[PDB]
Amino acid sequence: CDAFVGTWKLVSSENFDDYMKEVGVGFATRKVAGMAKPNMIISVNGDLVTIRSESTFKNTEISFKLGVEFDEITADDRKVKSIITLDGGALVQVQKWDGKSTTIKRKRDGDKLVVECVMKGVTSTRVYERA
Amino acid sequence: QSVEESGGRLVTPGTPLTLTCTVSGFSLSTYYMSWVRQAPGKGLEWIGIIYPSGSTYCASWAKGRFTISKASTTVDLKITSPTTEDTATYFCARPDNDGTSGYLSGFGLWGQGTLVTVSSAKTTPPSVYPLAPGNSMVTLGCLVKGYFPEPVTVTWNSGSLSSGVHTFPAVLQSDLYTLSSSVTVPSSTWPSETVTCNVAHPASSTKVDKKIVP
Amino acid sequence: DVVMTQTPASVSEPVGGTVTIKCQASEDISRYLVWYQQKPGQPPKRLIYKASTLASGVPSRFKGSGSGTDFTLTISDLECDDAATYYCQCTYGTYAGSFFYSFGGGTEVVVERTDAAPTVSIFPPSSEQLTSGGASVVCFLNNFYPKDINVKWKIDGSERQNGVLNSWTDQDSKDCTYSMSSTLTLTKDEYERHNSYTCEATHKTSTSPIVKSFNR
Repeated sequence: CDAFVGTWKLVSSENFDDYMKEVGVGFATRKVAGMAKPNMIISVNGDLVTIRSESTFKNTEISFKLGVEFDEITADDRKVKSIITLDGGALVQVQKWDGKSTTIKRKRDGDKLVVECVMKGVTSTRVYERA
Repeated sequence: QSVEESGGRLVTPGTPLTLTCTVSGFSLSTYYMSWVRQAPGKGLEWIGIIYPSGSTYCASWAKGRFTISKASTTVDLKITSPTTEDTATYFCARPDNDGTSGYLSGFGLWGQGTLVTVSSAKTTPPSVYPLAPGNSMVTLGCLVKGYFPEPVTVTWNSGSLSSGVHTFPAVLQSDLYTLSSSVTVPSSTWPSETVTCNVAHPASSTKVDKKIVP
Repeated sequence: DVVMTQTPASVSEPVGGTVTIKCQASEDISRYLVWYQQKPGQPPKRLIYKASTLASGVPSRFKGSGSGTDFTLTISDLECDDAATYYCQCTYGTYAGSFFYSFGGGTEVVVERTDAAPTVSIFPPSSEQLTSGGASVVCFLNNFYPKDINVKWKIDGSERQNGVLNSWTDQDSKDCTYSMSSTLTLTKDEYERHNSYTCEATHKTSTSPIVKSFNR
């Protein structure tokens, strides 16, 4: 959990509009969020992991224990239940809400941090370099 | 703690040219470097950056026309096929981060620039005339007439009389430059002391010294 | 391939007052944006980086704001020294196989100050130039504000608009004045025909123009 720690800066995207229409965000509100470029700050206060994202249109932050479900409000403002576990090198997050599901894998790949999001075959890939 | 450009000169359109940044006080295996250019009376244009690993990005328009290599303690910008559009002052600069060794906080260190002139006009050395008075203060002058290319340094007493100086921007007519410098001193300071304007024009290895005399 | 767009291109403000320049990125670039000040002939100095953080030894009169696409530099207590041209730069690096380091088109700041008359000084053609069949008559109009000044030559009572090539300094960062050289280029030939040469400075300060002259 050392090689995730740090501030991260978005350098490529792929299908983030598609993924978002799948999670069900509105046309207008989907475009404006798609403009902005979130970063990703990841800290480790003792054993409580904090992941912040400092995008333009909305800032967000979550704090959790690895493998303990918790509640969050995601940037698109869904109220979800989610759990995050260090799964075979990656930091995998499941989010369950209104009978639906999605997975956010965060693996290191080279000096980068790759993020696969999937909701029913529809999958999006953002990439980050250490800022 | 320092960078310095060199190698700028007059070329004819077409012939390649290599500028050179030379560094001191830090290592190129730690720091990024970048070249930025600025044509006269115009904006700063970013050319390209070179990483500590040796990787390189160039602006969109620069691709094809520039190239950036590095050595031990130099960074070289090769201009591949100059056009008259490429006439400018080429700064060399150092990007850093929040403290140091990155790029996101931009440039913290620049050189003073090296002027590149692209043209098929001849090199002409300047003629330099005194401007003397032949009351509280007293103004004196140097007419630096008909040279090419820019630049041309003008000092007074080797730079030991630096205050009260105005050196006016050069102006182009035909393919020739012309500039004046004034320097205002106390009535008591001249003719009492001897004052002299010193003009350098590296392009033709000229150095001249008019003394100003009543 | 991102592009930065400064406004306004130029702006004037009196000493002690306040300016506001603005940058617009074409894409979102987060808070990765630096402001430089450039005085003429010097390379630029970094003022503010990360959109709002103050670089070392820079007075807080400089306030950098903005995020995402639209930023603003703001200079308060405008000192004479603040006369320069301010550039904004995107410093987000890599994005999508490109690199984003582009500069703004630049914004010049003029620091207004109470008017000042010019110290006019007229100089004949030196000997050396006369030996080359050249005759340049020089006229220094030193240390005035505002910029616009009107210089007129007179050969023997008669106006002259022919070979007059003026040059103006950038605004001084000691005292916010400008200076101007006016030069009248003649051949030795035409020079020897006349006697009364004169240099006229028409400026807001005095109702009547300043005049310096000499007789060949």
